Amino acid sequence: RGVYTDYENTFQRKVETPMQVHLATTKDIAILRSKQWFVLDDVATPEEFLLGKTLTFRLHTL
Amino acid sequence: DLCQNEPVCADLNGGLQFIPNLNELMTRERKNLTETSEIRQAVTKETAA
Repeated sequence: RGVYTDYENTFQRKVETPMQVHLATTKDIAILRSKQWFVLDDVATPEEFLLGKTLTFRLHTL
Repeated sequence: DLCQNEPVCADLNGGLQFIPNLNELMTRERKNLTETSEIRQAVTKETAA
């Protein structure tokens, strides 16, 4: 209990919900591949490799 | 003067009669426009959001 203004040691580790998104359309995948943070692994994997797929997202946020 | 000889049939169609399945072609091209438009618009809207 108290008033604290020291933010230098403040952090939060969160295991995010295992989320799902289904890429029914090219548009969804273009939307996805717009994201620079969406770093494809095997980049030679086609965009429409993901077409009609539910991508599952396991994420941690610090 | 020619019409006084015989009825005249003037084809001013520009060759449309030589295109098979004009309706399907038209429907496809109307789609082609729309897709391209939508993609840029979706990117724009997402960029805004």
